[PDB]
Amino acid sequence: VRYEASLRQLEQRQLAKSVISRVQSELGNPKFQEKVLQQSISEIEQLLSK
Amino acid sequence: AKSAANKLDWAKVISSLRITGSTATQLSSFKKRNDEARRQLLELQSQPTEVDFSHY
Amino acid sequence: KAQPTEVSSILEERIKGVSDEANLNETGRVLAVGDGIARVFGLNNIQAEELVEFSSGVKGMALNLEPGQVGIVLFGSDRLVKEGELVKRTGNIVDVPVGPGLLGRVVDALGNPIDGKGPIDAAGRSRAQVKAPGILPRRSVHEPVQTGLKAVDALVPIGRGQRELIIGDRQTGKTAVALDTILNQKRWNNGSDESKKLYCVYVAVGQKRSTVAQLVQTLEQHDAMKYSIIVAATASEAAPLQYLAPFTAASIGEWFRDNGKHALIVYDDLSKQAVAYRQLSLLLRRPPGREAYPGDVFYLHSRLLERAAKLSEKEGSGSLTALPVIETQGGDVSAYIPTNVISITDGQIFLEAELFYKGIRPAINVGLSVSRVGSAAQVKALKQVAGSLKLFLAQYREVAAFAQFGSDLDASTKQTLVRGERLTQLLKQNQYSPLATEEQVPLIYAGVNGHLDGIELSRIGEFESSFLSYLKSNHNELLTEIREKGELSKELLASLKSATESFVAT
Amino acid sequence: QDLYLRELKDTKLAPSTLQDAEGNVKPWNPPQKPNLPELELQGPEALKAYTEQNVETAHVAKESEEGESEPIEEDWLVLDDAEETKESH
Amino acid sequence: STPITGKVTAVIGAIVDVHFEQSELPAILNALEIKTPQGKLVLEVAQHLGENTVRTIAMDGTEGLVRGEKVLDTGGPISVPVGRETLGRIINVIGEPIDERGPIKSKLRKPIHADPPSFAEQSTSAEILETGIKVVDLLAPYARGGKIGLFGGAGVGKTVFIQELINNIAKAHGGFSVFTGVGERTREGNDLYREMKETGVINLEGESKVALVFGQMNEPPGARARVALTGLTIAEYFRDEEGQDVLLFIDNIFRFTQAGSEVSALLGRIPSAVGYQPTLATDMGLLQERITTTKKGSVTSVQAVYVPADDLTDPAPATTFAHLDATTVLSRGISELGIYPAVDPLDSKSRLLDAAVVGQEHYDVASKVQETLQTYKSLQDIIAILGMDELSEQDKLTVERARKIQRFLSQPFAVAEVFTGIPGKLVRLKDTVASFKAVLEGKYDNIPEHAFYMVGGIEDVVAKAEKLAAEAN
Ligand SMILES: Nc1ncnc2c1ncn2[C@@H]1O[C@H](COP(=O)(O)OP(=O)(O)OP(=O)(O)O)[C@@H](O)[C@H]1O
Repeated sequence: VRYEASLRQLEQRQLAKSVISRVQSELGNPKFQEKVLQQSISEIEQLLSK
Repeated sequence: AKSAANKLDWAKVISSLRITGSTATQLSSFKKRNDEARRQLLELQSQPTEVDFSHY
Repeated sequence: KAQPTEVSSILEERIKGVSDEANLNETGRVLAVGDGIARVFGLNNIQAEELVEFSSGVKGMALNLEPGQVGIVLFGSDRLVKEGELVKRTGNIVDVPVGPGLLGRVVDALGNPIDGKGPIDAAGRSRAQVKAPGILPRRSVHEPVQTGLKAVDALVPIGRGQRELIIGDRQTGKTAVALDTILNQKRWNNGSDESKKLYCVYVAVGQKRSTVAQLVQTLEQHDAMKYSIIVAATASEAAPLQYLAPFTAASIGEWFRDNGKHALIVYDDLSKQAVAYRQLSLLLRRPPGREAYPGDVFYLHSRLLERAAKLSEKEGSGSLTALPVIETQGGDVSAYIPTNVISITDGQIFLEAELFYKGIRPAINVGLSVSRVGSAAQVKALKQVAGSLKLFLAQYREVAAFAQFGSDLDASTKQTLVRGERLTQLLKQNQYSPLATEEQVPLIYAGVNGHLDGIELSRIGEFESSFLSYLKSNHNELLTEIREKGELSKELLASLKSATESFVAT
Repeated sequence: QDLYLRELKDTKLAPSTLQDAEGNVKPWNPPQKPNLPELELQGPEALKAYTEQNVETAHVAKESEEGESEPIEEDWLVLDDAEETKESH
Repeated sequence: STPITGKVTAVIGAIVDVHFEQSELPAILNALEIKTPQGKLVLEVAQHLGENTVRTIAMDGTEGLVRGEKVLDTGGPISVPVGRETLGRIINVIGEPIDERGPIKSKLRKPIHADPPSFAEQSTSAEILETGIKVVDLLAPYARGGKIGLFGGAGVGKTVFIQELINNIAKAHGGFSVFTGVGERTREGNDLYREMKETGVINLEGESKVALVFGQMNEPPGARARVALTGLTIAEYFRDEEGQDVLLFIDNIFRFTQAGSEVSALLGRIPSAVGYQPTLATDMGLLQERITTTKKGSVTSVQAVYVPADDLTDPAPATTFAHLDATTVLSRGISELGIYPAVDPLDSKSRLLDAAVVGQEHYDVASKVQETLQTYKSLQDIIAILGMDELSEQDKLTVERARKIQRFLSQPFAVAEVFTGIPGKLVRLKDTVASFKAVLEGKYDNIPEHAFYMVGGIEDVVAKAEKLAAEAN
């Protein structure tokens, strides 16, 4: 049981450095451009709602 | 029902007052004290001697 | 595998759902961060002691409000909170997760678990600054907290709802009393009745990381972690965490108090909480008092320890019992801090350094350690067979400095001197072996009535385990009688005297 | 929210060739299958004792015996030494 | 590239106020440079006064600063070169070597205000670090990744003791040493460097086994309040990267507490009780809790203590003593009997002299040793008064055994081979426990007292017994 919990911790830290890899994957995109549209429509959704 | 054995042993203790210089008789009661005090902690110490297949 | 990523993606939906309703009637710029505290412009609708969140994850409590700006204390190192960032306000007075799901976990002061066993199954949030229960839903204490130590339940008994102080010195065996009490509650935490179970919340403030690590390892060796709650505020982390963490743990205790169950809490040690409080009040220009603890440091330990008593039947007969620990300086009982914890708690267990220097562990000084509402809530059996024992140790303490002259004396002082030395050597105890009251009664009973007087002084330590195994093998029914009845009648007393004089005879 | 959507799609799919299809790993230069299920699978029997503790040794106890069926040449000695004790008694 | 350039607006002693232009501000504890004709002048941002204006403490001399000079930013905290190239190189708190052996070609540059390790990684059973000196590993064993208070003034072989620790950790566990003199006297700084060359722990041509960080006394107090952190980061890179058990030596932690006092009294914070800074517990914890044991490796710290005015309720020893796992006293009355080392046995007590950690046999042997030397000390007056005729056979054997033990505590040093010429004996623990156990039994009472002085183990005890038997006949 102890070793199972240790293997789960190793899986989580591998996916943590994979999250770092996903940050590196995301930050090169023109989602930097395309996502301003997402904020635009989202502010339309928020501020109209009151 | 061990108290009858031990009661008669202390009866023989207050009767072995009459023979001073007991070599190993009280040491024989010491050996029965040894393993009888060992067996009760042995039976209380254990788990149900099985792998809990439901939870564990 | 990806199962925590599934759970975290559900939490992403919550974060994205929260982003669809995020309009923070609050945000203000951080004017200046200095002295480990931040000044914030804006936030024109904030509350006193409202939790806020800076733009780097460090939370904060807004403890003062001024016309113009609001002063927010930090909850960590100020390395993260930068000038000119963004201050959303959360919306809450400072709360922590309470409920039964924390049993087994190790959290710090804000309910963030740091064991590595997933999120807290939290049955609710509760304020840190709860008003103490007033004088009407209180009952005077009438139930024992069997600590399992010999000398504690002999001399200074603890009631459910009786705030008792463990005061002592550095490396003199202070933590071991609370740890042995938590390990003694295994007698009932394995059991079935709720009103005899006793949950332990150990609140380490100001201590090292590795000490709390070893203490969690100890409470998982002897299996206490099905009922333990560790609130750790280790000395690496910054000062308002240590100012907060015993209060949040007192909220954890009040959750068990209002819901009928009984629970023990251990503060360890509040002489570092007052260190953290004098740090937070000497960085806000508030002027110091006697020995530079700020003038309200009585009020701090007041509003902490007063959230622990015995609720009566009107609220559900729950309870909360506190053991704060105070590190003095060289056997002192008259600095400004240990004369404020004493003037709150219902008594002291003064663990004097000189007796531990002679190895008598635990080193309770009997003539100083006293309890005020302990006597009305002891187990009935010990109160029957130790009503002489406090007065007898007072008698032996009277002739302590009188026998140092080496002068030949009468017979009565020699009799009391031999019986007093046998009782002093008798109350020793190894680590992690609490003795239940069903076994504390016969050992003290052999001590009181002169049966030990033929034994040499060195054999007493093995006399303890020998007489215990003699009663475990043969007179098991007497131990069950003391367990069930909790009281020695005349027949029980005569049978116990026979069972003593039997094993005393050899 | 396409922010959340594209983030979670890359979050799901970028290790999905490490979990769903076992085309072991593209960014990690050491191989992944000889780390946990090949080396570290015998890990707990490389971390605990092998072939006695994990195989658990269902072992036969040593059958301890009686006084080897010899009354005479020692019961007479016990009887005469008991005479000597009762002399000293 | 994109510099964050501002102007120095105020120089107050060791306090420096730096204005930055808007929307650019680095947070607290970030390194700032000022270029001088003499070199570079480092600042560490400690307080934000608002107004896009920060307030720093100096790290070198602040003479001659025209207000209005450009202030260059480096974003992160004070960077230090780490790793293999740092060995044998005297690095100050800035990160530059001062031994004039050229620049250090290190591979990374690390911050020093890092996080301490999280609670899930703290090692949950403190084992015993086999140091190598006998009396250490017998009586007051050093906690593996724990903290050790080494008392006593200079001139009792303290530097000899600490070089002996260097050699024995180099042999037994293979770990490296990081020495750090916070507030170190400059002259004895150079004398320590020369002696660490000549004892072989610094090889200027081969592979030295130590990194020196000497924060000198003539630096402003902001330096000395980070020199220990520099030595700590050089320890942490050897711990969590290459996976070893590294010895971090700090002398002298009271001067670090003085550095804390004067930094947080120059900043205008109100002083506490006795006069130490009110951030005492936290700014001791940020040095203590980064010295611990993770599942990768460990850093064990030997740090001295200057007890102020011979008093132990003063909060600086009363705060250090809430962290120290084991003390070690180098007294006067033990080197006065010509004993190397001078580890006094009755005083150096450990929190890890306990049977649940060191085992039952070790604890039994050490307890009988402590009671033996205790009875010896309690007899030493009436030994001179009454003589050896008032001793019964219960007592005269204890006097003989305790003289045997007291001579037996001394050890030939791995560094006193140019002092005394006797080559050093690295004694293992499993030799040490058995040797003291056999002397506590009485199996070598016929052996004379003179054959127990400066001996490694029980085998060299037997060898010296035979050699002095041969020289006597
Ligand atoms: N009954 C006992 N048996 C064995 N050792 C004991 C016992 N009681 C105390 N000790 C010893 O006391 C030492 C310190 O225990 P404890 O932590 O209670 O002291 P303390 O003053 O609370 O230390 P701190 O204040 O740093 O927590 C431990 O090393 C432990 O070995």
